[PDB]
Amino acid sequence: DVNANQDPEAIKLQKSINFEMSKLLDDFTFKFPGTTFVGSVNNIDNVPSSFRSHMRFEILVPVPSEAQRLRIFQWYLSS
Amino acid sequence: MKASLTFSLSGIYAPCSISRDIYLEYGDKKAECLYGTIRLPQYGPGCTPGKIVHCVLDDSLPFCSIVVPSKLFGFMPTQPTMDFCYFEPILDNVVPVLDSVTFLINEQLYSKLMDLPQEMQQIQFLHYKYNINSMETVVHSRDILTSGLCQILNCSPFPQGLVDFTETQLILVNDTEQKLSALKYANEDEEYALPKIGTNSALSIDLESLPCTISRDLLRPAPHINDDNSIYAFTDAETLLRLDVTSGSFITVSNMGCVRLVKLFVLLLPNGFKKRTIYAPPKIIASFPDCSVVTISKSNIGHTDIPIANQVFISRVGGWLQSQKCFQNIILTTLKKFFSESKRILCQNDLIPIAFDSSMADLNIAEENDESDDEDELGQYYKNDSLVWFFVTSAELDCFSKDNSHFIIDPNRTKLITTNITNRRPLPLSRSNLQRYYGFAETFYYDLHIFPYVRQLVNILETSFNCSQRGITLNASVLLHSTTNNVGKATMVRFASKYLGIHLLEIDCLSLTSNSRQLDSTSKIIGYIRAKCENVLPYASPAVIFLAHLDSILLDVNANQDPEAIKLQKSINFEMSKLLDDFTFKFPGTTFVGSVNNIDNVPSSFRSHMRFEILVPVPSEAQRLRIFQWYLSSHELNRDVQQKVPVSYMDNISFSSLSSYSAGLTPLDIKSIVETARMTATARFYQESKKCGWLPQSILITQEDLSKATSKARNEFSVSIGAPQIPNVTWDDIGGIDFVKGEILDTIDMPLKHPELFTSGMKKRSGILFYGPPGTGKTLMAKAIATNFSLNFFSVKGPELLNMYIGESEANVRRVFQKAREAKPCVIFFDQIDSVAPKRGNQGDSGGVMDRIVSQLLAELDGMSTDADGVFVIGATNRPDLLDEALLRPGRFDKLLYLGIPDTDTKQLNILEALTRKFVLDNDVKLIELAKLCPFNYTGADFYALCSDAMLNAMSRIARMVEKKVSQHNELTGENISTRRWFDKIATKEDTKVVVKMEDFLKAQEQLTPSVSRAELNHYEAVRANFEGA
Amino acid sequence: TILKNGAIQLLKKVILRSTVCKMDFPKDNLFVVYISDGAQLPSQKGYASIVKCSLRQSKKSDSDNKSVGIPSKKIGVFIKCDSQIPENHIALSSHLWDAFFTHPMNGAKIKLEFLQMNQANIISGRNATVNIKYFGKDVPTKSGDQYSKLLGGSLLTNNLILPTEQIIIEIKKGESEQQLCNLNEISNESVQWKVTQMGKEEVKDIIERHLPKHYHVKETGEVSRTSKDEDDFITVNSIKKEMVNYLTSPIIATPAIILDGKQGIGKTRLLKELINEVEKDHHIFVKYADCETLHETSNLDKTQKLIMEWCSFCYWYGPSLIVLDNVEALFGKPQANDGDPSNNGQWDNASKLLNFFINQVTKIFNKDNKRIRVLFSGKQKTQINPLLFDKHFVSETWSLRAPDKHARAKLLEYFFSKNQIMKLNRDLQFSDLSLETEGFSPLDLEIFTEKIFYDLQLERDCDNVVTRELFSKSLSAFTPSALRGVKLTKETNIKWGDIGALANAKDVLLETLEW
Ligand SMILES: Nc1ncnc2c1ncn2[C@@H]1O[C@H](COP(=O)(O)OP(=O)(O)OP(=O)(O)O)[C@@H](O)[C@H]1O
Ligand SMILES: Nc1ncnc2c1ncn2[C@@H]1O[C@H](COP(=O)(O)OP(=O)(O)OP(=O)(O)O)[C@@H](O)[C@H]1O
Ligand SMILES: Nc1ncnc2c1ncn2[C@@H]1O[C@H](COP(=O)(O)OP(=O)(O)OP(=O)(O)O)[C@@H](O)[C@H]1O
Ligand SMILES: [Mg+2]
Ligand SMILES: [Mg+2]
Ligand SMILES: [Mg+2]
Repeated sequence: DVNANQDPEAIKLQKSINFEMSKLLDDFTFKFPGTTFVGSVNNIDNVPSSFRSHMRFEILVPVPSEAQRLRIFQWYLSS
Repeated sequence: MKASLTFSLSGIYAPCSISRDIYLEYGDKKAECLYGTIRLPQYGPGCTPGKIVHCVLDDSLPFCSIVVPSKLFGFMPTQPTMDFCYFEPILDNVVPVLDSVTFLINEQLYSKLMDLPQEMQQIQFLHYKYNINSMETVVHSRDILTSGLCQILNCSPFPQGLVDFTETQLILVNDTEQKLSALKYANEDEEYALPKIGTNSALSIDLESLPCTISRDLLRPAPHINDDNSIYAFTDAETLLRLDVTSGSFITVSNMGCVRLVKLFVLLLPNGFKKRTIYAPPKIIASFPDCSVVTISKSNIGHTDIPIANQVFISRVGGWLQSQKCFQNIILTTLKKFFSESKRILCQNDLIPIAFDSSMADLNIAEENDESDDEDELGQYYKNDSLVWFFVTSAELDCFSKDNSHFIIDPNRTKLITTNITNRRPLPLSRSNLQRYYGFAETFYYDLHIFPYVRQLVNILETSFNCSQRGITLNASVLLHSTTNNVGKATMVRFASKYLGIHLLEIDCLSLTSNSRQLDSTSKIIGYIRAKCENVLPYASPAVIFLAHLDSILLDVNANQDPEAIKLQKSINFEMSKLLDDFTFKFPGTTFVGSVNNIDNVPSSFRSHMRFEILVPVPSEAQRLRIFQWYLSSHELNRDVQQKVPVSYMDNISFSSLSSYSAGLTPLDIKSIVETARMTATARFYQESKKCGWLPQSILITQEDLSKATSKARNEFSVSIGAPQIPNVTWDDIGGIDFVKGEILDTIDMPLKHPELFTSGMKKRSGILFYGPPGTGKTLMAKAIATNFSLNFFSVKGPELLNMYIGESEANVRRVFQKAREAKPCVIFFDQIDSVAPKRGNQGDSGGVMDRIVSQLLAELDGMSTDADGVFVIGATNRPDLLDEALLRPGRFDKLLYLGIPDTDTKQLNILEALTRKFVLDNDVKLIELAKLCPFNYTGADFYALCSDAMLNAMSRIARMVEKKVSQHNELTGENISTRRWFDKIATKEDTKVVVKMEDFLKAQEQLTPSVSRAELNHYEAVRANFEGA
Repeated sequence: TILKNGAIQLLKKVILRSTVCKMDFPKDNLFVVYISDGAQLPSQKGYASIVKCSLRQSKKSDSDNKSVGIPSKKIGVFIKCDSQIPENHIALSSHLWDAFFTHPMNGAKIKLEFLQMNQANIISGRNATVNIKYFGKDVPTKSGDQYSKLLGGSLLTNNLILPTEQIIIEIKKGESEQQLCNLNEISNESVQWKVTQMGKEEVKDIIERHLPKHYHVKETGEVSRTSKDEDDFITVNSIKKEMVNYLTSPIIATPAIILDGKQGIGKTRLLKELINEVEKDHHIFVKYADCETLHETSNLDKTQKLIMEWCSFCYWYGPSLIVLDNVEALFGKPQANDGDPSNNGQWDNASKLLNFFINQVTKIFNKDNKRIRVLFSGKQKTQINPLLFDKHFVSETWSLRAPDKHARAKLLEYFFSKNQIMKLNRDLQFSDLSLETEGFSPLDLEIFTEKIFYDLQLERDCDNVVTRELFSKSLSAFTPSALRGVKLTKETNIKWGDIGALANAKDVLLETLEW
């Protein structure tokens, strides 16, 4: 994300990649059919707006519930 | 269309004979009286605005020729007249009729007019006197009906048009001051066949620069294909007669051992140049340190000039441009182009001027071609922006060595050969305006009699110029500094340079490296400076090195810095200091003319050497007048646009009021205003042309437009300082606050309107604060002042100032006051002063910063050395007792205005009406009982809540009604739409217009509480008693 | 002057400027050029060429020797009169551009020459012959008669390349003037054609000429390129009208215009359509920058060369325009401060470029008003460097406010159409469909439409585009760009109802929150 307490040169060179990543996503999406960009993050709030908005689908992956951890157990104890 | 021209001594309104061909093929056959328009082409930067005329058929005129009265332009056809004009017969014969025309008349004719008995009889007398007819005769402006008798003072609707002599008002003005005696129809100042008898040898006469370029089409004679415009000279006809030859072949000009060959043509009649003087272009004038008077002689042998053009020697004159790497190529190409002409003549010691385009330095248009490669028409797109000279020394003599005075250069025999760089002085501005001649971006022509500061600079530079023959190293550095940007420092420097004729070096902040200067930036800077200078100084005498924006390069030591970073700063400082003095004694006459936008930050090690520091104030009232007079001038607006219709201002403008109304604006702002005015005028012109109405032949700036363009410029400035967009409250909403209203008027506006009685340094009591119970107008009054008074309005958002750290609050306060002080007519609105200025030194408080900040307030707000008191301060609080006394004093806050509850039915009705003003009230019932039924404990804000509640109820009624209507419609149909869809499919505007009936008021008034209890109100009453009761 | 052929004569040279106003005519002609109405045409036919643009050639022409110097090529042209095109401009139809191997840019100098001649007008004066030889990778052999029908049916001159189909026109009949020859005035019985393939050695020799391959970027053809992801624009707002009316005015106040906006609210597409419009009916040359793509901005000396090059080109061409998307990257004040000398805060590394650009532009604007103008755009007006407002560069301003109710209908209609498969049922309508979409903008709308397409395609178990009662559900899952970045909450699930005696308050709430 944009840094409010950092030297201007660092901020500018970071903005450079921030923009170019959007441009790269655009050009790859254009170039071939089927190309599916599936990124992952560990805290949505940190992603810049220039990328937070342009992205289509956001999926919240929760800590597994009761119904699920049972299956996970049944898996990891399988022969 | 181009028509042959000749003149006659007929009357001003006499019909203008036109040839049969034009009258038939273009003249309208249905018109009873045909009207056309004529343009006179004259020696200037543009064609004259068209003048309209009435024309009639005449078979005696040859092909495409016209005849007009010379008295229409204030002269007689005694001298050679012009031979053609541009003409167009008006399509549909459209002409406008002026409602009023203002005439100036002599005393005798005015006495005759009173003596004439009756109005209609006087009208007929004027009809006979000056051939003025109703709906038939067309009038113009700035014209003279007869020499020294009457003149057209003004014409309001249009510069020219028909007169409804039956009804058009004629504003006759007696010439009480005898100004009409100054009128003069190009008459001779007497004439003698032989003022001196047998003076064939020579004649002595003045030389002055030809004010503008010359176009071949305007020339009476028919010179050959080439080698004409370089040696032209123009004069009056009689001067030719004194030389015994009319437009003779060649003339010679000789003084101080310098003899040159020149060609003399006749100056064409309509131009208004001076008398008995030589007018020549810069090419010839540059050769001389010319005396105001100069002698000329016949030279018949010039017709027998000799082409000895072999191995000519050329030299680049010293100059700023000549030493630039990139320009050199285009300079070479344009010089070769100039010498490509077949028959140019030349003689030793001649300066040959060479113009070229500054921005084409990189546009190599094409390589040389075997055939069909030429520049003539290709160049028309671009016009030159820079000028240099070339100094010529010697040439071959060959078998024709018997004479070498004047010779031709032939491309078939001449080759390009050059020597090293020579040197020579420029041309002082006082003698020849080169920019004017070549249409360059003219440097502003200061007038030393008016502008103080420029005189100091020019005097210093001219002193250093004159000390050349004294021969001592007295040259001194000069530093310009200003309180604000865009005050024309570089312009005034260029003015001085051109005036004294001093070559100017313009180094600037287009440097190479300024960030991370550790990367050998010191070298990249100083080596660049030394290289740039060393290629010019040895060839300029005197010389000027001008360093624009020197402030941003010679930065001073920072309070907080890296211990080693500052070392580079020190190094650059010192080396700059060294190179400062090095040029002083390495060359004679060198002057260091630096510029800075704030002298406080210049390094003392560098500044201490400085011995002259001129502050350049923002132009006061007197100067702005001149600045306007300049930028509005013909030679400024008409330039650089190339619009097919010339431009000008309407004479009804007024410098004196305009200047006073544009206070505080810098020159750049002025030019912005002028440009915007030009835009709006052009838009008006093309809008009218789009319309079916009469089309003026010129576009006229109008003061009625400047009056609002200046306002827009001021709003732009107000946005610059970042002021908020306060809502558009009006001075009329304030209601029952008449006392406070007048109190405010007596201070905010009274010393601002008719600014003469208060025009003094007095303590004009710029302090005022409102105090009292909540919700009685304190913020609204401020909001009104913010836009109804045109004073810049600064908002102090409560405890905005307070800040994280120890000292940044003390920086914020000072920054606020500094920025406000930048724009003198400004206001400071301390909203809820409580949060910022609590009572100093109370026991029930901690941290102490609230004491420091209030102390700083007490300091900066009043302090000492205060001046330009226009900075008002308006404060507000719910309760003042928490303020410190030291604020409750004159000079800071003199009168505390208690905007109390109105307690008065007059005031109550006033506020109720002011609140209800702008929305419709049904008049079937009278509102006064609303005042009578409320107890006086109700408050200005709660009457607002009363009104809004009543409105909301009455409009909820309309909401229910429309709900019923939409439900009914849904029942009628298949219930296929909601209310939202109903509002886009269907509309019942008149039904939605809610009108409140006072029954709603009588409902609402039962439900709303007072905004304060008796407990609080008694408190504020006691507060007032303490502060006001005394 | 009489041409090398004694039956042909030269009249006069003239220079004009190109335009792309799309003057059209049937296939019979390839070299028609449209002069403007005015001074009568001294001749019906003529010759033409273009004065090639070039750099200063500094550093030995940028380390490229350019040893193969060529004086371009001379062409012959029909000339016809038109009333629409302005006086000083020349219209150059679609053909004869590829001959010059230059893209049909708006503005470029044409050398035009009027030709006179007596004898060769006579029909079937002599037999004509020419070879249409394949130059590069070529279509298989085809009859010469249909080539003549397609190529130079009325007029032509030898040495003409054509990259449109990789061919060369040649003839060496002998004792021939190697100059202009008319074809449509000659009967078919007095003309001959033939076709062959050009030798590889000669092909590579000719390739040494200045022949910039226009389709080096892959394309399906001269009429179709995949880049056109979006090929329409919707007149949602007046601003496009405003700028067209003001920018093209005969006289302007200040060189610059500033176009502010909001995240994805329209700027780039609006400017791209303003280009696509202004380039056509007003004969304005445009240079597009997109400063983001520009590298090494802070290298002041290097960037300054591009800064100069921009304005140099723009001045050499006719009335032009400069447009920068996302300016603040190239001329933006950092605005972040903790401690700094006031002068360096005024003048940091970035602003130097701004001052240079301003000075350089004003140098022209002050001596040719209509020549060069600039049009910035950036996230926010005030955010931009204060020099612009101080030096009085920008005079008038505009803001793309979020589109109003009445406007959104068109946008949604167009985006729905764009996918060409989504459509509403008879029972559903656009104008109501939009009203729920408050606070949106075109980015929001386009991603929302894609979201609807996905949710209808799989998640409804239907093939056809069922398109009601899922709209609200999908919207519920959506977050507009603006909201997307800040701390809003919708966590509370408690329904609109569940009221108690709180009616006496719920009324008020309705009367102050919803009404
Ligand atoms: N007093 C003035 N009279 C006329 N024109 C002026 C004046 N001051 C500035 N100008 C105009 O400003 C331009 C050159 O002066 P300019 O404002 O750049 O001065 P400067 O001293 O270099 O300013 P700064 O250092 O504040 O940028 C020209 O367009 C000139 O017409
Ligand atoms: N006498 C009045 N004339 C005009 N408007 C009034 C008057 N009294 C109240 N109002 C209206 O009611 C509100 C009162 O504004 P006011 O200027 O008193 O606010 P304030 O200074 O923030 O008040 P407070 O004393 O609560 O801090 C405004 O919306 C104003 O329009
Ligand atoms: N009025 C419109 N008509 C047609 N399509 C539009 C319109 N507005 C937006 N679009 C489409 O939606 C897209 C939204 O991106 P847009 O061009 O508005 O953003 P941008 O200016 O590039 O953004 P940023 O401000 O982040 O640099 C456009 O590229 C275009 O495809
Ligand atoms: Mg300056
Ligand atoms: Mg208040
Ligand atoms: Mg964009």
